Amino acid sequence: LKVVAAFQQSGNSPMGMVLDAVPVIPPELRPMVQLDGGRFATSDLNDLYRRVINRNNRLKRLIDLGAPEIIVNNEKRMLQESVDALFDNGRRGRPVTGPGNRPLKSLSDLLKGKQGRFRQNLLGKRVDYSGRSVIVVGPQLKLHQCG
Amino acid sequence: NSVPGAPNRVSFAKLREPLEVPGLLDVQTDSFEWLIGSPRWRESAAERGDVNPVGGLEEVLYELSPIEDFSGSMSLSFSDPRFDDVKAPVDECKDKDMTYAAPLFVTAEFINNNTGEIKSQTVFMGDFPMMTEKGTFIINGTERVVVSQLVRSPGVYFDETIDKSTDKTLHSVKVIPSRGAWLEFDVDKRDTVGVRIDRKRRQPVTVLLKALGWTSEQIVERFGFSEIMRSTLEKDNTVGTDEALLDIYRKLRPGEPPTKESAQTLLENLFFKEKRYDLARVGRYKVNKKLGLHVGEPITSSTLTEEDVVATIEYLVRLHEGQTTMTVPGGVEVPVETDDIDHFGNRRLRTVGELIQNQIRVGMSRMERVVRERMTTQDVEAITPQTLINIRPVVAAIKEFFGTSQLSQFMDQNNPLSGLTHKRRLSALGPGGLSRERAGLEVRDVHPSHYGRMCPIETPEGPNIGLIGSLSVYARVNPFGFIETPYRKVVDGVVSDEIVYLTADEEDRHVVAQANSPIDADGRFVEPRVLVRRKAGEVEYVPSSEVDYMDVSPRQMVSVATAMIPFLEHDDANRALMGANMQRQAVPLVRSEAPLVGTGMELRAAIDAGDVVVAEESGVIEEVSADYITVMHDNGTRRTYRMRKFARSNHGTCANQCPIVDAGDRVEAGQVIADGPCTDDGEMALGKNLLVAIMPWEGHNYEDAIILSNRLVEEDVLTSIHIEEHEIDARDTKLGAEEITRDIPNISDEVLADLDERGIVRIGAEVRDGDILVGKVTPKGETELTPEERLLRAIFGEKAREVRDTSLKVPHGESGKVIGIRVFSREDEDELPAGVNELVRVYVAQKRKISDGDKLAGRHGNKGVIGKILPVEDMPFLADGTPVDIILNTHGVPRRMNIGQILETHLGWCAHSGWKVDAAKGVPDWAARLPDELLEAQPNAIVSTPVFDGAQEAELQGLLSCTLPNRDGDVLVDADGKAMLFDGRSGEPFPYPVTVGYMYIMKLHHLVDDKIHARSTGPYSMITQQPLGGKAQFGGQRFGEMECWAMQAYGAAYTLQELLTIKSDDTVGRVKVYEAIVKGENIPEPGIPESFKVLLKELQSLCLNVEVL
Amino acid sequence: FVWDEDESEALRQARKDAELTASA
Repeated sequence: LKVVAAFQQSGNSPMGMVLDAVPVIPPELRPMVQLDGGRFATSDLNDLYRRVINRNNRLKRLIDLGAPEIIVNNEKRMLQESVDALFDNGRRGRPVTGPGNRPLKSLSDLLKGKQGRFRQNLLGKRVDYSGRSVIVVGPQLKLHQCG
Repeated sequence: NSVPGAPNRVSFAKLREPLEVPGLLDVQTDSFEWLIGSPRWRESAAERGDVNPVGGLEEVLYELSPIEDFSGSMSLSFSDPRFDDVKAPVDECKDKDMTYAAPLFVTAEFINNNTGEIKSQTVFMGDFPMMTEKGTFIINGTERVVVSQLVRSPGVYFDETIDKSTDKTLHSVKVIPSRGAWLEFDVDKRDTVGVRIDRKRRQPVTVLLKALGWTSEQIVERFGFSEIMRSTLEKDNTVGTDEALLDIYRKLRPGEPPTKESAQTLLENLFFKEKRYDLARVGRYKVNKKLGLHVGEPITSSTLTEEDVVATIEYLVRLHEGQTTMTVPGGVEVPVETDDIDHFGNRRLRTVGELIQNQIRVGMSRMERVVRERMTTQDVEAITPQTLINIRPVVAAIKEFFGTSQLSQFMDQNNPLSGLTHKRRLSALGPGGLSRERAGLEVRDVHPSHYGRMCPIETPEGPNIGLIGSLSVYARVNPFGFIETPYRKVVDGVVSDEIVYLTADEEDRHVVAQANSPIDADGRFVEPRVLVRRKAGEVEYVPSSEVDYMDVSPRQMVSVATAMIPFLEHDDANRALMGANMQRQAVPLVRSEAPLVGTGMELRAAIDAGDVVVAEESGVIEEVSADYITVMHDNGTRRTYRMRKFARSNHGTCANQCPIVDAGDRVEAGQVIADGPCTDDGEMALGKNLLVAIMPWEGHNYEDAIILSNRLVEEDVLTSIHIEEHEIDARDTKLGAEEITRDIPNISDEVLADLDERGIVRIGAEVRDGDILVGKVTPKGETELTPEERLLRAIFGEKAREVRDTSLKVPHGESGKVIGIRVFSREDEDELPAGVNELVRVYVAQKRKISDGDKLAGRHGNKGVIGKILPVEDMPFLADGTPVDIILNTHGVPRRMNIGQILETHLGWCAHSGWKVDAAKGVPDWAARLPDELLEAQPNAIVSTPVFDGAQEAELQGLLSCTLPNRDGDVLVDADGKAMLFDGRSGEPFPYPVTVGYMYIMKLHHLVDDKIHARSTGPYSMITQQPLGGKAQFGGQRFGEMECWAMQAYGAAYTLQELLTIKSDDTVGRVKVYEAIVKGENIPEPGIPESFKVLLKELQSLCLNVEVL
Repeated sequence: FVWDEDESEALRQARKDAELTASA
């Protein structure tokens, strides 16, 4: 009754709980850099999106021929798990790992954890017009003075 | 004293020392020694027992060879590990930046099983890294050090815990092998037992025994007295050997129909197959040693009998019935007791040969695992042993090991002491060891078993206390991998010279005597009542009847660098930890005068350090140089000796070497011919002798502030040497190649006239910051320009080129001359990694004066920084007018408890002054015992006191009673050790006498260019817009959290809006506020932090209608 | 009687995870 009351209060709908369109984050948040000597580096999310688009075009072509349903629930199931690993790796079953058998960074990985909202914003950072050095005594000065 | 070229140094040793100090590198030299298995190792580990010594490589061979296929139709064997010669000397390898290695041969053999075949083939197994006589290793020219890793020894660990519900006594044991599963014999809170192997919920004891193939009768016969397990035989609830062993296999998987395999043979694959369940060779010996087994045996195996299992069953139940002793049929009786966790007999040391032994073991574990696979799929009769061996993953495992390990570190070469103390070092953490945050503060502290073996003093001050130990003086390594300690053994009040290496385990049973003992001329005690320690470690006081064993010496709890610290017994151990840790961070000077007062360590230290020229062969000197010494051996031949001149450290200090002797001297093997670093006359020196004052003065010694005198900077007595290196290459890009040349884009010629014909600068140029080092230039591509600049280029009539002006320049706050020029090239046969055409290196050295704020300290943990560099005249000075050097503050004395500096102040002024005691008729009682022949001193003297047997207090007052003056009859220093001094500022004498004197001080490495950082505008990140900070970057200043909380506590919010926006992340504001500062216009309003909006886009990525109103 | 504690529950725990990962 809490959550039925919650849909009951606001002018929302439960339509968004299922989806028929998946948004895409801007590319500079998954930027791709080449070093000197032709050394390329980028984000992990991109090939995950590639799994998404390959399954959507794969299903998308496969429907038009027609098929037995064994193929159909297979491809749709792979699609659903691709969405799931896109949002959060490791929640359902085995986590998606790549090279080195180490897990990748999903959307929640950018949000949750030791890169969180403290750890992005409230962690604090370095700025310019600053410096540091060692200190000694200035015993001839005044309070308002410093050296 | 057993040193050929030793200078005299007078000591206060009341005792003697029957046994000399052993060789200090023997912890590392004799460890190496063994995987090779030297002939020196053969006799060395052959005269001290050691019946059948086997090689370290052999130890992996005979367990590895023979190699057998699954078909049983062919076989492969290994034999004869040996080694070839070196390929390059150390100066070449360090020079030409390679590994210091030597080839490796092992003669293998393929043997057919169907008919027998003799395919014997000595195969080059690969290159193999080698240890110097310095005990070192050279990887890519870098000198790196292997750290000793402390681990618990495998074996039987008995323990008793008490629960808190019903407060009764459960008795467990955890028995761990090497490289296998575990098993635990526990006691329940109720009845009875805890016998789950590899953590499978529980087992009963009887089904292990009956399913082991034994009657229920012999459970009563052998184990019925021992009546709590009669309840196990009651509630065993299954009769039948296999009828319960099927339920055992149900405890294994669960849920699988068992066969005759999984009845006994699978169980004997966990405990009677020695191919995957293999406890340690010492753990074997530990099982025998604890359990009172057949121990007079030369045996070697890793097989687990079940008779030991029923033995620890019955030992366990005799423990939890309440007893004291136990014997076993067929073996030695055992006193029943619980075990200790952090006892040294439970915690051994993997040495480097055990480390490298494990790395060769895993290297063949990864190497052979395709070789037996290719025993099938390779063609029969067409295989040579060469076709089956891949030598590649072995050397991949070696170079894999020396890289990326926290057990391989750089040599700290900035102090010969520091390089010594990086060795002999005991580490707890590591691979195969504990986790740093996930290990509690109980393994950290010391236990009374730590005595005599590991000094508790030397540890780093930070988050490593209890993690880094330091090995003591007279320790020695057990071939099993433990600490052995010599002790003097006394029979009936007669102390023998019978030196017996002993471990702590047998020490528990025995009686350890006292070092400072009233011993009368034979080994006989004056007193009958002696302090002693039990196995608990409690200090008990006993009559002189039980004592079998005696200490060899004082200072047995003392490490090496600890032992160079006089008057330890009068100050705090915490301060001792501080300044003891500080002495490794000393810097070399250019003069190296010996310290006025020390101990018997420093001369004994550097001779094992190996930075100083030790005479190899007793001969005579023929001819020296500034750079080499050609000796004349007494039998024929000669030898030259090239000393190293101004070699760069890992930290940039000076490694120059210099001769100390003449051209015609009859020298002996072992003697000093020339010294290098901080040493002088055979012994270390961390600074100079200086004249000290103990008054507080004008706030310039305000709470450990330190001041100086003007003479020292002008007499250059604290001058330092610092060599900084720069390095850049010429490479290839996708468009083309990088270029090193004299041709530059648009530039002055004043910045060119000090450069050579082909780019780089010439020998002996003095740079300032921003000057150009190497002329480097790359192509641009083909871009377009603004029409306005293209207009100006037509106005000035000069197109530049299609290239980029990206040359090598010097970083900031840096000066000095360039000495060496090193330069490589790909077309000139030089091995260097790919994509690169050409390489260059630069060596920049600089004399640096001492200035303010640098880190200064004395040996007693006192320290501080330089506030003010005075003139020479505003200074305290004597009645004879001699100016003082430094002045120290009063209040470092009481609360930090550091009076040893006062002790060596009095003794030091006694040394500079000199005495001649006037007891021509009768010796005073202070000097009535100590040595004789000492009651004079020619001033500027050379003296020493050992650690615990040095001077005593009335003696210290006694030496002040003779006061040989400088020129005239002048007692400047009274019988209370103070002087009357004048104002160096206004002139009048002071109304109180002041403690003054001499003290030996030192200088460390925290110069002011090192920790200075400053930036207005520089580079930024590419991920975020934040400033980036590293070495060649200006650095950036990390602003925290509580800082912002205090900014809220002021409520100065416009400052915060300045800080987190225009200084951190918004790019488009930085141009605005910077340009406003340029024009001197108004400060613009801080716009929206765009880094904030990035979060909003992340929310919009995840099905969120977020919105602002 | 050499049942310990929590072992049928450990079958329910490792089984509740086991059909989960087997159904993953």
